[PDB]
Amino acid sequence: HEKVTIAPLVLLSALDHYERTQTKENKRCVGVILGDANSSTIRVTNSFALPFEEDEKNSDVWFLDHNYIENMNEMCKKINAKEKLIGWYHSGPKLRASDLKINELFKKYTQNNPLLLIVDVKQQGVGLPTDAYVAIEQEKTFLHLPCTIEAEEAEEIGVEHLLRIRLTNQLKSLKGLQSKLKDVVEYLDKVIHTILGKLQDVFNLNNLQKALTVKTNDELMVIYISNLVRSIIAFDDLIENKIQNKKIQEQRVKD
Amino acid sequence: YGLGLIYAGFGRDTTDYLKNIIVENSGTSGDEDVDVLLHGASLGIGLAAMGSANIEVYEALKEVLYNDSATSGEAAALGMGLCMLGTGKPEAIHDMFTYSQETQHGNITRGLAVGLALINYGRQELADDLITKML
Amino acid sequence: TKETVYISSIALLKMLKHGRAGVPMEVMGLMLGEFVDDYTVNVVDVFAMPQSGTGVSVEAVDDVFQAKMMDMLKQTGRDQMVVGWYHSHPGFGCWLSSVDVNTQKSFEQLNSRAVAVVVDPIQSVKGKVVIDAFRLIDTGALINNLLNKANIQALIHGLNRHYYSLNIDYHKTAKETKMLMNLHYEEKEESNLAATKSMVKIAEQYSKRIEEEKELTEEELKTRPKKHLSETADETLENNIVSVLTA
Amino acid sequence: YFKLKKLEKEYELLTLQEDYIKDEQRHLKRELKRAQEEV
Repeated sequence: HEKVTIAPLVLLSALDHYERTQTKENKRCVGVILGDANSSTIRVTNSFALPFEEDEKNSDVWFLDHNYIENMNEMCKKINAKEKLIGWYHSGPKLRASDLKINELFKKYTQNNPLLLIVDVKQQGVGLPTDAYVAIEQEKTFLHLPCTIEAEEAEEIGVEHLLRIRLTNQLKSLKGLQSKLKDVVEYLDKVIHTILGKLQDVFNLNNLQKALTVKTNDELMVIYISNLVRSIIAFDDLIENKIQNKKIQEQRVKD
Repeated sequence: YGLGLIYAGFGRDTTDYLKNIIVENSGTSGDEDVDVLLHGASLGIGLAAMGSANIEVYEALKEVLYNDSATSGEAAALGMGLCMLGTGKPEAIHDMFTYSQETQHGNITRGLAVGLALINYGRQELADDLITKML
Repeated sequence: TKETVYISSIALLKMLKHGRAGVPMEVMGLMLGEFVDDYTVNVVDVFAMPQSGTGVSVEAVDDVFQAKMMDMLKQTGRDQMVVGWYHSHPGFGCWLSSVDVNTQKSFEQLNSRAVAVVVDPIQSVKGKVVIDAFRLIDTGALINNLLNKANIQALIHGLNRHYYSLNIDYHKTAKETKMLMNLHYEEKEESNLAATKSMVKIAEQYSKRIEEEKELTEEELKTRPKKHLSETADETLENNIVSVLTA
Repeated sequence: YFKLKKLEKEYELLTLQEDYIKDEQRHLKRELKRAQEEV
């Protein structure tokens, strides 16, 4: 499967980037992400800020340092050998048209289809707030890839060291439906395409499921009867514990 | 510091004497010897002015904060708490709480932390608000 | 006097990443931040220098590398100064040895308050991270430091430069803090995915757990240990509840 | 009525301890889980 694994170091470095560059008014801040992604599983292992300056009435005016990518990459090589160029990061909070022109810059210097990692920095999303995209041909267009945490056995203990189901799943689903609805109302305003095709399809495939849930219930009912037995087996071990206690208690009184 | 100890509870005078020291060394700060000189003057002034709102004393100690010295400021902060113990200013609470959150100096935060606990003395449910802020 | 080093989250994480990856060879780098008064050492950021197997020695600290990197740091608006160095030992604990001492000493002659930070990532799997912070005798504020007081005056007068440990605190930032907890909609997709596939396969999952249960009942008969028999039954019950819940 | 007040003092100590124990069992249990992992 196609997968991205992202270090906490990456995202906390991004957290630091946005304050440490004083980027304000929902402007773009840009850096390079590094790792190993010669394969189709992106492993993101390191990162760096890149000097970036934007104009306040043009975002297609940008200043980005080409020499820095090249020069800092050489320093990266001298330090560890795991820390190759695979992509870049931006502060989001959405995609831009101007994202392409920068993505086009990184394309020469990568050995895979350039990864744009959108790190949201406002921390007002749900779950892992970061969404990962890769530029391919459609013009050129960005496409979502699954983005998940990383682990190194020291690093995960250190993440915890610093800090020391059903309802959620369902809430997040309704949340989705609500968002799908918003988008549709907006489209309807615009009208008076891909989206529509998708909505129709979904519909076709609660209603269709209804009939089959009836079959599931008979199998679930066997499972509940199983539960009934299981409690009784456990109950047997609990009872034993009470007797052992009892013997001790009686002996204690006597002496 | 000690002069405040003896003379606590008769410090009508003792405040007026030490406050002159406080004005002097709000002014002078850069050598180690004056910082310590004022740290004791500030523990000592807070004892002398104990529990009686002398707003003149509140201002003299307050300039010590801005100089941003870990030695003098720890005393200074505690001193303001001792002085304004009882009902105190609405101002005093608010100014002091805020300045703790801004500070990058450790000794000062602790000093102002304890400083607000002191301002509260018999004020009952009316302090409940700052308690939440602090926690 | 009392010294308190705040090591930051993003520093911890760069130190630990690097040091685990270099194994069994040592990795060392420079700690970036600012010194404040005599009571606070902030480590804000950290970068790695080249690697060493020799225990870290004076010939080995790249004069070019630190200068070249800083000049680049400067243009990304990292402008705060070197406050010390951190170094790995995997295999040896969180300590000094004489080679580190000579390294350390040379740094301090440059600075005046520099800290040596040692991580052992073999003791960062003790389910805490063991980390230490050190400085040699260096005085000029440490003149109240190592019924007493004859001792330490004579201790700095008989010998300048002997190790001591320093205290550790971690100060961090709320956005860093929230990021650490949101590690654990992709989320929605995953939990649900397993739930679906569990339900497909349950016909078999049913059968194997009766067999385990059948065994458990039999064992307890012979037995007339207890903890083990209970735990086996507890796992079976837990799993059933989760399975009824799933549909 | 004066009596009642005397009985409230003894009651009040019990209510405060009783509520405190609940909070304690719950902290102890988390700490028990982590510490076992630490040993």
